[PDB]
Order: sequence, then C-alpha cells, then structure tokens
Amino acid sequence: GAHLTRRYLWDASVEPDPEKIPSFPPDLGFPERKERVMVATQQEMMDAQLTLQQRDYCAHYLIRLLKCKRDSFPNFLACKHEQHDWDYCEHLDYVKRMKEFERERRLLQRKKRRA
Amino acid sequence: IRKMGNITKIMPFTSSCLVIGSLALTGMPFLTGFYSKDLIIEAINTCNTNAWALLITLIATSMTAMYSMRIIYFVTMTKPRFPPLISINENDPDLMNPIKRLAFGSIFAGFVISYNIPPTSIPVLTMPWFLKTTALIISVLGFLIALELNNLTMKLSMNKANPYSSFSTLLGFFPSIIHRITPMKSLNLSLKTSLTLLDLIW
Amino acid sequence: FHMTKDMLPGSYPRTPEERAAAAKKYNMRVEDYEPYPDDGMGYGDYPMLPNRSQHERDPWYQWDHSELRMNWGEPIHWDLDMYIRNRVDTSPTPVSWDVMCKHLFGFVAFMVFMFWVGHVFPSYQPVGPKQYPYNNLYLERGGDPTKEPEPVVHYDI
Amino acid sequence: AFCAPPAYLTHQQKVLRLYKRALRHLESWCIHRDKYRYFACLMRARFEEHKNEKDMMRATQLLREAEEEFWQNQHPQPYIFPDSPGGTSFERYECYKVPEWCLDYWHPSEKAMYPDYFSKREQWKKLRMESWDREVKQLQEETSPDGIMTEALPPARREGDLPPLWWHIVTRPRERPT
Amino acid sequence: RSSLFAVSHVLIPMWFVHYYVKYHMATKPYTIVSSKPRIFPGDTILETGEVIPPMRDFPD
Amino acid sequence: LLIGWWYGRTDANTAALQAILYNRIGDIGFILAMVWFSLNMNSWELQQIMF
Amino acid sequence: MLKIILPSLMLLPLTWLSSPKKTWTNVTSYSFLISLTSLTLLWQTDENYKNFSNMFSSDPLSTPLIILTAWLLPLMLMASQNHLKKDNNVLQKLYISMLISLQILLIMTFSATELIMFYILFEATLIPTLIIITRWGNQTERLNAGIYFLFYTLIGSIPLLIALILIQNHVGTLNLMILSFTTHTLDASWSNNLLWLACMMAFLIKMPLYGVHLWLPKAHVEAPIAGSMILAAILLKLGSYGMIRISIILDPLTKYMAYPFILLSLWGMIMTSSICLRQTDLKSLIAYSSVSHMALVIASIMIQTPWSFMGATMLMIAHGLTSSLLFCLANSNYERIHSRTMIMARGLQMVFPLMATWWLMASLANLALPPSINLMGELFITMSLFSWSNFTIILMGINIIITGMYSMYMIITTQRGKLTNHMINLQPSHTRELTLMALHMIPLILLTTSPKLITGLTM
Amino acid sequence: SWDKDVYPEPPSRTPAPSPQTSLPNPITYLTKAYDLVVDWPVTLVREFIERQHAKNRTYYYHRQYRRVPDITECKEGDVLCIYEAEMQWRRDFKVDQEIMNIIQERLKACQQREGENYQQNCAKELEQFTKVTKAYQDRYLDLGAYYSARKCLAKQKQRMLEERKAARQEA
Amino acid sequence: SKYKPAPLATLPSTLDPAEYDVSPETRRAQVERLSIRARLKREYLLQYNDPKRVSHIEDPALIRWTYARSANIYPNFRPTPKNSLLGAVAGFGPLIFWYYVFKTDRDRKERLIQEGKLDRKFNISY
Amino acid sequence: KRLFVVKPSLYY
Amino acid sequence: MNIFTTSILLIFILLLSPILISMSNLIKHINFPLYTTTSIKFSFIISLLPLLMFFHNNMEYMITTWHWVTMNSMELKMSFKTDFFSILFTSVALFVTWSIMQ
Amino acid sequence: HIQPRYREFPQLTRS
Amino acid sequence: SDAPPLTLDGIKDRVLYVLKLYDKIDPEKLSVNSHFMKDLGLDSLDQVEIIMAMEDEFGFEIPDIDAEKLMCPQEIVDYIADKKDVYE
Repeated sequence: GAHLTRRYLWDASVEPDPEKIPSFPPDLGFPERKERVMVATQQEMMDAQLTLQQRDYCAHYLIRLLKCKRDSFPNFLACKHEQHDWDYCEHLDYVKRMKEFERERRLLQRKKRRA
Repeated sequence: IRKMGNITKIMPFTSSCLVIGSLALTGMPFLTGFYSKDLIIEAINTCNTNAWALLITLIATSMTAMYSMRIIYFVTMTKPRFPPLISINENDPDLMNPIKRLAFGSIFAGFVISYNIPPTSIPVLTMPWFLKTTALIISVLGFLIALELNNLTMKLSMNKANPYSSFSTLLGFFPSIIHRITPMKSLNLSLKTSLTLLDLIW
Repeated sequence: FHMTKDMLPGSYPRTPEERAAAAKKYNMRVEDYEPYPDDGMGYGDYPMLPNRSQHERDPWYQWDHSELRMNWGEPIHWDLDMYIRNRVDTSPTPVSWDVMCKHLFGFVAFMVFMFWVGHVFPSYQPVGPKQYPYNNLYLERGGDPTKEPEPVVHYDI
Repeated sequence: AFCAPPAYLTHQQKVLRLYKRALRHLESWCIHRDKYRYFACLMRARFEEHKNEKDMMRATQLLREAEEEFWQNQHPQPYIFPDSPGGTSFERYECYKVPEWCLDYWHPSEKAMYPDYFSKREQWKKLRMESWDREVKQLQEETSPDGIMTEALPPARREGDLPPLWWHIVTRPRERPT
Repeated sequence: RSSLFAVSHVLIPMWFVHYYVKYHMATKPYTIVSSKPRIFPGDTILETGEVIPPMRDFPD
Repeated sequence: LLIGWWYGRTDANTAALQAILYNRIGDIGFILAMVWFSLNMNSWELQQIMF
Repeated sequence: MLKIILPSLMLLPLTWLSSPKKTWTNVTSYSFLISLTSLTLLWQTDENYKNFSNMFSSDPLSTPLIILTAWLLPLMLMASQNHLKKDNNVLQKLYISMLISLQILLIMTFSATELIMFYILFEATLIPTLIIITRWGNQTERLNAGIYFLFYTLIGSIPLLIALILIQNHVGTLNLMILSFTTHTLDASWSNNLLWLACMMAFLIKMPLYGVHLWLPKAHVEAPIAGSMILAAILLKLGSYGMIRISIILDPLTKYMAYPFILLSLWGMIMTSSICLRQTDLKSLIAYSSVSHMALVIASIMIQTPWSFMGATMLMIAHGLTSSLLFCLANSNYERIHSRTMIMARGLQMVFPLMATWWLMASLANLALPPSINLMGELFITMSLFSWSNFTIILMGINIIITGMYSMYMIITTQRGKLTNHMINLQPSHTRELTLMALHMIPLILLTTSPKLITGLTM
Repeated sequence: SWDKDVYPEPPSRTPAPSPQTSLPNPITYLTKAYDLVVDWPVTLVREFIERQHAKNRTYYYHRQYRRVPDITECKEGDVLCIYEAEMQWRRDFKVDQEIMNIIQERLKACQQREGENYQQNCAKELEQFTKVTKAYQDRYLDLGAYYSARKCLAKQKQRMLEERKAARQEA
Repeated sequence: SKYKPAPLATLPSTLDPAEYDVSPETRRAQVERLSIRARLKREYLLQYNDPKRVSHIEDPALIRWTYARSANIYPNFRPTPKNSLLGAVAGFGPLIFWYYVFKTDRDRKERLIQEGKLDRKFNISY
Repeated sequence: KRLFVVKPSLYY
Repeated sequence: MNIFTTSILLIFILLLSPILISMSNLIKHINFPLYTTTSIKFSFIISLLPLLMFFHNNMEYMITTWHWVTMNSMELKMSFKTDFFSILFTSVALFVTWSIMQ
Repeated sequence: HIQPRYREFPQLTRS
Repeated sequence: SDAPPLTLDGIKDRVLYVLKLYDKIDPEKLSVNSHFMKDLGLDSLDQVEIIMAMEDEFGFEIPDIDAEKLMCPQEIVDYIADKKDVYE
C-alpha cells in the first residue's frame, strides 16, 4: 500500500507505528466512548471449545455457525448464511482497526501543525 | 521435453489430465489449488511480513505459471520431435482409472474439504481489489510472458548461453561446487589427518 | 604368500635403475612414472597419477572393471576410494569454478541483504492491532484467577 | 564399445567428432526441427569452407579455435540419448544381466524345468573346451614381434577354428533382459 | 465369490481389534481420551438433562 | 531403497546416499529437540510438551 | 551358577570323547541348551540381586552379558566349520576347547563378586584368544597382532592389580557388595589420582580408547571369524563392566579426572567413523566402527548418570550382536574370494539376494535406525551428555552423519553396482551361514520388543 | 475396573443430537451395523471366556513389606542394617517413580480432554506436577547412577544445613 | 570469458595443447602406452576366457594399492618438522578447544547451580 | 518368442 | 470410543497384511499387486469413517495401544494422535497410494 | 491391441 | 516393453528409407553392400549425418569409434542388430 511510501520516506515521523496503537489516550476527543460490548460469555466459548485466536468480539456468529454445521450434517453446503454473518462482523472489526490506525495518523498530523 | 511434441492429438486423455493438474497447481479458481493458494497469497499480502519474501513469493507464483506453460508448450502444443515409430497406448484401465480419480480430486476436493473443515483461523476478507485479484493477475501474466517467449523461440534467431540461464539450468551451481568441495575435504581429511598421519604413523 | 616383495611397493626410489624397476613393477612407462615427493609421509615408490576422477574416462570402452572404469593391470590412484563415480567428480564444467562460486555466493549474499532490508522496511496494512475481550483473555492463557488482571479496555470508536 | 580406440586420435577424426558434438548441442539449442535444419546447413557451410585447407599449422589452429568456440555457447544441459552415458536408462537393466556361469550352481530341480536349454548349454561348453587350445596357439603364433600391439583380435584364419576369445562377446547377456 | 476379501480381511480383523480395544485398552485408564464434545447455547445435555440458556439478544 | 531400485546405476545409489545424508543432517535437529524435551519436560509426548 | 558352568565344562569331555563326525553336532546342541539354561537369571522379581555364594552372583548388568556369552558359543562353532574342514580332528577339538574355555572364563568374570577373581579371569581370557589368533589366522601379521593384544592389556592391567591389592590392604576385602555400602570420599590428591588411573586404564585400553586402539584392528583383521566375534562382542564389554563395577569407590575423583577421557572418546569417535570411509579392508572398517561405538560407552560411564549407564548397557548388547553379525557377513564373502578388500566384490545383490537383506538390516542396526536398541543406547547417551554439556550434540551429530555414510558405503560398494563377472567361484549361500545371520538378527528384534532386560541396575 | 480416586475421569456431559435436516447421518446407521456385526459376537466370546474364568477362579495378592530401621538407625560399617535399609530405599524410589508417572499421565489426559482451554481447566494437574517434581528433585535428583540411601541422606543434610543457615542468619 | 581450469573442474583435453600435438616422440609414447595396455588386456582375457578356470582373477595392482595404503606407510615414514607439527595439532588441538568449551560451559552452569538463578523446572531424569 | 531368463540359484 | 479406534487400528492391520503375506508361500500364486491395491482401497474406505465423525463433532483422540518400556520416571508407549491433521492426511495419502498402486 | 504405425498419425479409440 | 520387437528386415527397410530421403543419393543405384564414399560419391562429413539420422531414427546413440567404421548400410544393420540382440 501507500501507507508505506508515506512512512519509509516523506516524513516517517507523521505516520503511525503498528506496534504502538493507540499511542494517544481514548479521551483525546470522543468525550464519551461506549466500551465495546461482547455478547458471548466465557463459559459459552469454553464449552464450545474455541481457540484463543477466535474469541475476538465475533464469537457469537461463530458459535451459531458451528452449531449449524453440527446440526446440518452431512449437508455441509448448508450454513452458508451463518458464514456470511461471521465474515461480516470480522469485516466490521477490521474496519474499526483501520479507523484506529487512521485516527492515530491524523492525530500525528496535529502535533506537526500545532508546533 | 525436446523429444515429446504434441500430445493432445496422440494422448488426449493424459493431456487433459495434465492440463487439469497444471491448472490446479496454478490458481485457476475453484479447483483444488485455488482453495489454498488464494488464502496463502491473501495472508502474506495482508500481514506484517518481510517485503522481500512477499515480493519473491509473488514472483514465484508467476514463475509457477511460467514453467507450467513451458511443459504445456514443449509437450502439448508444438509439433513432434520424437522418433517416427509409434507404439503409443493409453487405453489400459490401470492407467486411466487412477488418473481420472486423481482428476476428480484435483477438481472437487478443495471445495469439499474447505467446506467440511471447522473454522481454524480468521481470514482477512476485506482488502483492495489489487490484492484479492493479485494471484490471478500474477498467474495470467506468467502464462502470457511464457507464451510470448516460446512463440519467440520458435523463430530462426540463435539462442545463446546467457549467464542468467546457465545459473538456472545448473541448479544455481550449488551441487556443482558443494557436492565436490565438501566431500573432497571430508574424504581427504579422513585419510591424511585421521587414518595415516595419526593411526598408522604417530 | 602369492606376490613377492619385488612385486610390492617399497621405499623411495633414488637410483634411476630402481625408478625403472618401479615403473616396470607398476606396468608404467618409465618416462611416465612420478613418485610422490620424499616428504616422509609414507607413499614410497607408489606412482603419483593425475588428479582426475573416473568420470573423465571413456564410458564406452569395455573396461574390465566397468564400474570403476579401470583395467586389469592399470595402476590405481592413491585416492581412488574417493575418485569413484559414487563420490567426488573432477569433470570439466561448462562454467569455471570461480565464476560458479561468484554467482552462487553473490545470489546468496544479495538475498540476505534484501531480507535485512525488507525487515527494516516491512510491509503491513493500514490497520491497528486486534482487540481481544476480557482483559485480552487473562483468565484464559493461564492467568492466576485469585489475582485480578490489569484492566486493558477496548472501545468502539 | 565394440571397437578399441587407437593409440592416438588423427586430425580428421577430431574434426568429425567436433562436427558431431556441435550439431548435437545445436539441436539442443534449436529445439524445433526446421530451425535445427537451417543452422545445421549453416554449420556445414562453416566446416566445408576450410575443407581443402592443405596446411596443418593453420588446420590445428582452426580446430582449437573451434573447440574454444564450442566450449563457449555450449548447452549446459544437452540432449543425451536415454540408454547412453548420462542418460536416464543408462544402466537401468544392468541389475538383471546375470552372467551364464550362475547356472553351473543351479540345482538339478531348477534344471529339470529347462532340459533342452541345458543340453544346448553342454554342447556349447564342449565347443569352447575344444576350441580353447587352438585359438590360444593362433594368438601366440601371430603376435607381431615388432613389440607394439594393437588390442584388436584376429579372426579364425584356419577353417574349423573358432575366433579367439569369443566366449565373452558371445554369451554376452542381452541388453533388456526381463 | 464376489468380494469375500471384504469378510476375510475386514470382519475378522475388526472382531479381534474390537476385542482388544474394548476389553484391554478400555478397562485400562487413560488409554482412550477424547477432547470434550462441543456444547452450544440451546443444546440439551443428555445425562444431566441440563439446558444451556440461549444467548443474550443481539443489537443487530 | 526405492530410488536405488536399479542398483546397477552408480547414479541412483549416489542420489539415495545424497538423500540419506541430508535427511540425517535434519535428524540431528530432530534429536536435539528430543533431548531438550526429555531434559526440560521429562516427556516426549505432545500433551506434556505443550506446557 | 554352577548349573551353567559345570555343563560348559563337561562340554570339553563331550568334545574329546566324541566320534570325529558327531563332535560338532553334540557340542553345538548342548551349547544351545546351556544358553537356554542361562535364561533363569532373568527371573528377577525384586530389587534384591541374585547372590548364589560368596563368589558367584548376577546383577541386571552381568545377566545380559552372561546370556550373550552363552549364546555366542554355538554361533562361533557354526561359523568355524567351513574353515577347519581340512584340518585334523585334534586341531578342530582344540579350537572348540579354546572357545569353550573362553565361554567359561567369561561367565565366571561376569558372575564374580570379588575383583581378584575378575582380574585373574580377565587375564586368563588372553591365552585362548591369542592361541586362536596366532594359530588359525591366515597372514603373517598374526604374531604382531597377538603381541599388541597381549601387551596393551597387560601393561594396563598390572597397575590395576596393584590398586586392587592396595584397596585390599586398606579396606579388608575386595568384595563388591561390601565396597558399596562401606565407602568413603576419596580425598583429592595426586596419590588417589594415580589410583584412579591404575583402576581405569586397563579397561580403557580394553574398551578401547582412541589414543590406544591399534591392537583391535590388527587382531580383528588377522583373527579368524570366531575370535573376531567373541572379541568385539564380549572382550570389549569386559572393560565397561569393570569400570561400572569399580567406579563406585573412585568418587568424586571421577568428576574432574574424566574430562581427558570423555574428550578423547568424543573426538576419536569422529576420527574413527571418518577412517571408516577411507578404508579398503572391510574388517578394519568394522573394527573402527566398533571403536567409534565404544567411545560413547566410555564417555557415558565417565559421566555416571542413570540414563548413561542404561544407554551404555543397551549399546553394549546391541553392538556385540551386530558386530558379530557383520564379521560373519564379511567372512561369508571371504570364504569365496579369499580377500578382505571391499572393492573386489561389488555386485553381490545379483547373486545373493537373501544374504543382502542381512547386510541391509545389520548396516541399519550399525547406524541408529529406530526402534532398534542400537538407537536407544545412542539416544540416551546423547541425552546424558547434553545434560552434561549442551555442546556435545555437535560431535554426536557429526558422528551420526558419518555413521550413516560409511554404513551405506559398505553395503553399496559391496552388494550394489555391477557384478564382477570374473567371480565364477561365488557359490550360493550356505544354510549354515544363513542360520548364523538369522540367529544374530532375531534376538535384536526380540530385545527391541522387550528392552526392560538390557537396561541395567539403574533401571 | 480402575479407581477414579487415582485416575480421575470427569463425567463427560454429552450434548444431545439436534438433527436439522432431512438427510440421514451415515455414521449412526454404520454404527448400528458395526454394533450388530462386531460387538455382539465379541461380547458373546467375552461372556463365554469370563464364565470359564469364573470356573477355576484364582487369586493373587499384593506384597506388603514391613518397615525396618532406615540408614539413620544404622551404624557405619554394619552391612546388614545398611543392606536392609538400602533395599527399602530402592523400593520406595521405584514407587516414587511410578507416582510421578501416574501424575504425568493424569496431566496428559487432562490436557487432551480439555483441548484448547487447557491453560484453564488444567492448572490443578500442572500444579500437582510442579509440586511433586520439586519434591522429587529435592530428594532424588543430583545422585549419580550409583544412587543409594547414604547419598540421599547427605543431600538432605546439606540442604537442611543451607536452609538452617539462611534462617539463623536474618534473625 | 574463456574457460579457466581448477583442480576439480579440470581441462577437457580439447583445450589442452598436449592433445593437438603431432610430435613423433609424443606419438611414440602414446604407442608404447597402447602396447602396454593391450598386453595387459590380453593377459587378462586369456584368463577371463580360460574354461579350465574355477576361481576368480587375482589383481596385483589392487594388492599393491592396499599394501601401500596400509602396510608400506610406517617404513616409508620419517619424522619431519612438518609431519610432527601437523600431527601435534591434529592430535592435541581439537582436544584443547573442546576441553575449554566444556570446562567453561560446565563451570558457568555449576556456578549458577550453587548460586541459584538457573531454573530446572521439570528435570527429573538426567 | 519366449526366452530363458538367466537367474542365480535361489533354491538354497 | 470404540468405532473410531477400531478403524484407526484396522487401517494399519490392513496395510500390514500384504507384507505378512510377502513373507509366505502364497505370494507365488496370488496376484500381489491387485491384493495390495485392494487392501489400500479398503483401508481408504475404512478411514473415511473417522473423517466423517470428525467433520461431525470435531473431536480428536489420544490412543495408547502398547506399553513398550518404563524407564525410571519416563514411560514409552505406542500412542496415536488422531487429530484433523492425522485423519485427513491418512485418507488423502491412502487415496493417492491406491492410485499409484494401479 | 494397438497397431504401431510409422511416420503416420494413428487412429484413436473412442474411449 | 510395449514396442514391437525389432527384426532384421525391418531394420534394413527403415535404413534404406532414411537413406532414400537423403537428397544427395539416387534411390535407383541404392542397395546394401553399397559404399557411401566410393559407390555413392559421399564424404566423411556426410557419413556423420547418416549415422546421426540412424540414431534419431532408432532412438539410441552410436559412438564415433564405431560409427567411423560404418560405410556399407549392411554394416549399419549388423551394428544395430548386435546392439539390440536380434537374431532373425
């Protein structure tokens, strides 16, 4: 992408470092923030035998998907709607992460033009 | 391959199966290879990876298409170079049934598996067009480039031993030098320093 | 006792009569008999043949020992146990040793250099880290329950 | 294979073998047959040009320059006929080439299954035992006393005599025994 | 005798292997260990009859 | 044994020996792993190595 | 123990009072039966070792060696029937008597509770061995070989006798049960260091070490097949048994008096395994492989850890079996062509297809192919050393590589390739030598099935 | 057959079948076939064999050794007391190895049944493992291949000396 | 860019000026060599074809090879300042190196062990 | 058409 | 706990039967290539069942068959780990080997 | 069951 | 082993075929015992190509030391027959 041509050259200082995000407090803007809500409880995800990599605020559509896959066997072509919902939620999470990245990038621009 | 020639006309079944194999090896969506290599390319171009590795992996997918096409050309699309007597037979059921079973596999097995397996990881499914379609672009460009290079080597100009091909034709010289420098030292040491000098002499 | 000491190898030949006798013993033309230099390493009168392997022999000639590519009375190179076709090869190459090594090690060094380069200049996505719930799963991952975790909190942006 | 090379290699032979290797490597480069035909006509033109050059000083110099040019622009991976040195099926059947004397240790049970064959074999062995001394003397009596030999064998001059040293050329195991 | 190989090479071996398994490997501790079966909100555990409550309703 | 199916070719035995050699160079690392896990975990089983 | 020794004695009158024709069958059969009788020692249903008297005993360490020694006799007798076929009856009987005396003395040595009986018999095993070598060997180097074999051992053993007598004068008894409960730390001093040297160097020369190993290849090369078998399988194990028994009274001087020997062994392992590549003589190859293998035993015994002793015992048993087997295999082809060079006969898989499987299986046991017990020993020794210092695995691994290399070289250049068509004298394989290889191999399978027997006192 | 208090095995709460389609499950029917065809004749063979066992039934017991003075209660040079004490120590040593093996087995089985959530739900077994391993280390570890009771005793004594000197100090 | 020989990658004898020689002394040498080789070939074939042969064919060149690589060494060995130094290093250099390696590693280990700061959580078997 | 295949003595 | 393991072991039994025959006098008469191909095919069909049961419930086993040797504090057993990896690879390899045999 | 031809293109089986 | 066995008459027919397809030769004056350099007016550089064509035809290679001795096509036939163990 181009996020790399703006960092590795042309003022690296004003582009984000992926390792440190967020590097600004959450209250720097957004006076109030609804801390993200996780539907699924720990016991549900433990009983369903999920992987630590899969419990990322999108585990409830994943649980519905695994339940559908179990009940609809040997009809492995069913459960295609539940796959789409899990993929959608994961896409929204990726969007939120992109948003954090761009937010930090724009905050860096402030420190450049504030000084 | 220089003495194989056209194999469509003279082995249509084997040739179709070989083309299916080469396609599955390449992307060729919805065959067995796709259902893995697609996600491989996506994961590599969508993670905090070394850029050189990413680059040479894409180049190598292109080269995959390239030498797949090299086979398909020098073995399936040119005119004969093999001896004039023909003793060809590919009708024996021992030859056809396993190959066609493996063909059914190469076609449907990736779909079947990838749909029957549980979800292990979380695939990134939101990326620019020029990354989700990048494996296919790569393979297609490789096909085209190899096609052009070969249609060119059909011409009447004289091929030469360019230093960038003698490096490929010869396994990068890795064997040519290692397989006769390391055993030389090993086996000369074992005699001079180990056996005679010490055991038989000192 | 099948072969006599006058048919076995011996001490370094210093008289040209002894050199003739050695080159005859070894079924060698006198002018083509070169004993290893008298360094005191144990060779003696044994011939010193060219350092060529058995690949460079004619592969068509009906050699007596077809696998070694030697003949019955032919002198055996001191290092034949190494210069057999199952082992070291000294055949000529279309490219020269020096050029081969140069190309190979240049390729490898360029690869290492560009790996370090791409490492300093990685390729990531314009995205933030992955936010996991329940304090990044401290109860999971093997965290002491009786002790309370560090409240890392994630927001909805 | 069947013939033994001479002491040294003449100049014409050198040139012919260079011609052969050049045309083969050129076939390897010129994969297509028409391309190969064309560049082979060119190569024959290059050879035939200096064909009536009588001097030898310049002949050997041209030959060495040609050997240099051939070593250069030399196909690293030239075509090699499978059953030939460097080929896929070079000695692939050398593991089934059991010699004949392995039958002198066969068990009479194994033999009773192939009686005619072993009758024929005993006939052959008698033939050999009879011809041995005659061919030995034929050899010892016609060795040039000049002192230099040639490695080639003589034929059976006298009638009723078998050619000397034939039991290993004859009786040679087949080339694809299965 | 269409495919008696099936019997001769599958059924008897299954008999001996089932004997071995069921009466030696089981009947010995920690020989066969199965990752616990998945339980899902809305399922009905069998032995206990327990009913896992369903999930809180999604805002979407 | 399978590469050296034709044991008259001195070029097949070479390849077989080659493979043996390289895969033993790998066996060295495999054995290093076995030793490390036998000393630091006391079991070669995966269920115990996982800790 | 008498029930195993007195039959081995009566074997002698059975050998001499027997008709010239039935002398081999009787002795072979009754030796097999005695090998059977020796299987009661494995009836150990407790941690209390078997003491049969004030003189004879058998622990888990001595029992495997005793059974191996009782089992190798009939195999040696069999192997020793193709040669001696043209020798006079009395010479054959004398050979058989030498072998029986070796069996008896070795069973005694391994059953001995006291170290003076062990020493007397350890030394008595020189007379029959030397006689076998110098009287029935074929070349003239017989005599120099026997000389080396005698005098390395004696120059090593004399200090051992002096040290045993010193221990007697200091403690009151050389019994091994008493010297284990009644023990005292050895104050670190040059006197006690020389005592360590005296107690160890005899065995170290018999294992052998790297620096002193030239007596072994000369002997094996110039020894008839039976002598080679017994030597490789038992007369080296003798030194390891001695070290394992005597290292209890040398604590803790073994902690810092070992580095030289651990080091020599680890390095000579590489040196010898490399020699085994550029070696024209098959017997010399087998001998140098034996040295490479016993180096590990020496190192293991030097670090004296349980895993170490266990691996050492397993490697001793397995190496004995497989080396006897390899020497049998080599002598098989020797009896045809009468040459020890590994380059002359190099296509023997096209004539002896079955005998090649023995070559294959042995060379696989020579290298560490699992689940062979030749491999479990090497593995546990590697582990013990790694725990000792994590930098031993380097040398261990390069030794592994070289081992695979020269074993494959052996079998390739001996069996595989183009047959030597001038070798019209390659008679098919004898049922007897085939039985020999079978008897050497099957016990390896059985041990691999039940390794609990060859572990040792530590387990 | 085998004690739960030694090799505990949780109750395996199993979920009921929730078929949500019209296709048949090829595993339940194959399973009924396998049962009828394999488990029944095998079960019958087993009934017959257990009956033949019930006839001519035989018993066997567990060897109980009494306690005898340890080496602490033995004198330097007294080889009788020392022999008995050392045979005991070897018995107890073998028993402790088998205990550690039992615990390793419990740990393996726990990790396997849990699966992905083994960092949780499998810390009690790992804790018992750590504990018994610390102990085993402190009572059997640095002894050589010639381990005996005197060596364990000397090790215990040096440990107690170091600890008593770390306690006396700082007091 | 013309070929440059090397001790392994040798000269193919077609770029060697010694084959492109018409000198009569060289040709006399070649002829003498062919004569020797043919003499030996006939001496070998008269045995390889002798039907009154029941044993293999003994090769004295091989016997000499082996007698020279094993038994003719020490008599033809005399000590020298190079032989002695190579022997000394080959014998006592790797030993010294590995001694200091092991000694340092084990001293560091045992130091940490007596002191602490080195953990062996589950080492049970050593 | 058929030919004798030479083989060692595999009786023993 | 029974059917799964039964099949996982019967697969090896089937792969072994041809080799135990190869050490018998039958190999003289019977057609060994066809026998081996049939055994591989049947092993594959049998292995299809563990694959189904895993696709269904996603349970994986640990199966200890034979206790080889107990070395002090360290046991050695012939234990099998029938996870996704092992089962799927078994089935795939058996299909491919079935083809290669013909 | 085939007919080995010389320099000619052979006929094919429908299969 | 799917190729029809080789027979002398076929060898001769194919050799004469390859030769008739050589433009520097007249089919009418062609037969076995015919010499390339004397009866058919050829030179060594053409015999080289003749043997090359024999090779490319039968699919194997003939060394130069022997190829140099092949002038009559019957010699070619006999060489190809002694190499491939034909007897009828």
